[PDB]
Amino acid sequence: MGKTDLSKLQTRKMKGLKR
Amino acid sequence: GVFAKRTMTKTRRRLRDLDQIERDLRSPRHLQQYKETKAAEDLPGLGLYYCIECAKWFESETSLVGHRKGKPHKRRLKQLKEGAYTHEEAMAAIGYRIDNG
Amino acid sequence: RQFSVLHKDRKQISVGLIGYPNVGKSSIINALRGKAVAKVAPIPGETKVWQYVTLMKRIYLIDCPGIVPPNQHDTPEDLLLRGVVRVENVEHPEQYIPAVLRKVKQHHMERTYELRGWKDHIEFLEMLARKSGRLLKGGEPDVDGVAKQVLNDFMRGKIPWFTPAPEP
RNA sequence: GAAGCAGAAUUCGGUAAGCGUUGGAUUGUUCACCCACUAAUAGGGAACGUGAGCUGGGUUUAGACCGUCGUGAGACAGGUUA
RNA sequence: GGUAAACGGCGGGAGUAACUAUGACUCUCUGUAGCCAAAUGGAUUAACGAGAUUCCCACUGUCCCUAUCUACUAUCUAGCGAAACCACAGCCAAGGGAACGGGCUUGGCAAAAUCAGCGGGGAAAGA
RNA sequence: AGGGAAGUCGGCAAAAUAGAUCCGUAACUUCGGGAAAAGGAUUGGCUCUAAGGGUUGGUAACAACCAACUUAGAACUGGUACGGACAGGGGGAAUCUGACUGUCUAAUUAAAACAUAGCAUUGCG
RNA sequence: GAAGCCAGAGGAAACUCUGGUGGAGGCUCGCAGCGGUUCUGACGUGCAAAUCGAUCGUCAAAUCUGAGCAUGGGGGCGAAA
Ligand SMILES: Nc1nc2c(ncn2[C@@H]2O[C@H](COP(=O)(O)OP(=O)(O)OP(=O)(O)O)[C@@H](O)[C@H]2O)c(=O)[nH]1
Ligand SMILES: [Mg+2]
Ligand SMILES: [Mg+2]
Ligand SMILES: [Zn+2]
Repeated sequence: MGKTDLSKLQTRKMKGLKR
Repeated sequence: GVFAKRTMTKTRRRLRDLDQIERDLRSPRHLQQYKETKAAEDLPGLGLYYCIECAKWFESETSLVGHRKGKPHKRRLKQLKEGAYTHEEAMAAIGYRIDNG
Repeated sequence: RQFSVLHKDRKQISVGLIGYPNVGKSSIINALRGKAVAKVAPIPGETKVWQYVTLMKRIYLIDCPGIVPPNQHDTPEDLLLRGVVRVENVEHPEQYIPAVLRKVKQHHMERTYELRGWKDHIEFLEMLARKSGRLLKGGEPDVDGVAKQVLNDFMRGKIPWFTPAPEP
């Protein structure tokens, strides 16, 4: 499989995630 | 203009009567009956703005005071001043009366 | 590619994609191909038939319609929250709003809809209807349409929610 | 007519087609299963042993796109629209 | 020999005894909202559309369940006046091995001349 | 009449909305739009009031003369109607799709088809 | 209701806000015109070898149109059917 590298994944910037 | 004029005379489009408006003005209990008949959350402006003379709810105080300067409100006021038609008036028109001993 | 090497004796391998409706099977196939080869829509049940897409010489991808295994412990509320059904064709969508409010944190909903101060779900729907102009004749709130909008935003990734992993 | 068939509701069987056998939801689909009213919501033929009443799907002239195969004209495991 | 490396093939990463292409022979590989990037991390793209699809309010004869009114025809009269189609004719039942009868056989029957409608059948689709 | 899609493959068709003034108008967004978004109040007639101008003439901030259409307010009054005929958006939540404006199969297909601007490549002194 | 322009309130200035003016857009509603989306439409030996009614798209331009001319089938022309 290889090493799981999720460090460079940018999550979706939703409206509810913004202060 | 009147919305959906061809079906204005249907029973499901009926409006409140002038004599019932007279009882609502004279006694607050009858008006309380008419208010508890409906559901408050489905009313314009949560039922806070109500014209008894026109028997109509309004969305805001500015809408209500805009209604009061209109001619339908003045027609309702003139009809209220003239006097609604009742069964007592209908009985006096033929000269009948009620004898209770 | 590793599976193809392991089955180098065969002429090719077939990789079929299965799962629930609206999990992204056709989206995964399109991403792997680098081209919109399978139809993609946020509504459940967009893929109705099985479809072959030739990824490489020895790799085929098989798109399949979504399946829901029948369980006696599954609720229609649970199916609607997992995205089985289209919310336009359900009766009284306001009953599923408490489930959405339980699943989604309150502050996330507040920052999503710029709304605060509701005491229950029907109050939240009425306030959001009055805020967004979802009004019927007489200015009454359209809690049905508001509930459908909230459910669609919950399904299509417009409201943040996830299930936390169990601790070891 | 029979049965532990006490009554009530029945179950099995017989004669009988005189008379009834409904209203709906669901097409991400072999449209078949659900819901209720009711006395009950029984099954078939006269088409489907090819075949001009009307209208939807098998169903498919010419326009067009996606998937598979082909070097290509194009054909199809196919899916959509008029 | 170098590539548009286009098409295309290619599971990685290490070594070496080969020593250059092809190597080959072993080893093993599985934050209930962050970090980083010059406000954003997008294609879940706004407007626009006689494009295709589902739903909500209002609305109504779409329906329950049909009724009524008007004009123009259809009807009758005067005048005027074709065409399509036509082997011959037009009531059915059963039989008529070739799964077909209108005419044959056996039965039921069977009464001039007509008018307005109807679409079972024969006819009728530049079929 | 009553019910209001129970009809139908499918709200097909019909109905409903519609002019003008005022209050008010969300998501999304290329910040331009969406938008007439959505949702509400009113509209007749009569009698009035007020405001909006021109020419000539030695604080002229004054006199004389002349003229037209708009705007706002008030009272009265008829009503089953008041854009009284005519004329005249139903609205909304979304999905797929093509950027749009535009073009074609005259006589069955106006469209995810063609073209378009933008982008990229090749040849030529 | 785009630039450009005027006035006021600010801001050290650069700029910001308000109220006007202005009349641009292969913008928009819509009459004519051009076109042809829909109707279990009319019509089906029709008024017509493609017409009629309602509805619809567009309507200041990649809009519509007359005359003269050029391109002639192994071709031309083609926003490509
Ligand atoms: N944010 C996000 N959305 C995704 C992702 N993958 C798929 N989606 C969305 O999920 C939706 C549903 O997936 P689909 O492409 O329809 O595939 P599916 O799961 O087979 O759905 P059905 O065809 O209906 O069975 C798509 O419309 C995508 O927009 C993802 O990785 N991230
Ligand atoms: Mg889907
Ligand atoms: Mg799919
Ligand atoms: Zn009043």
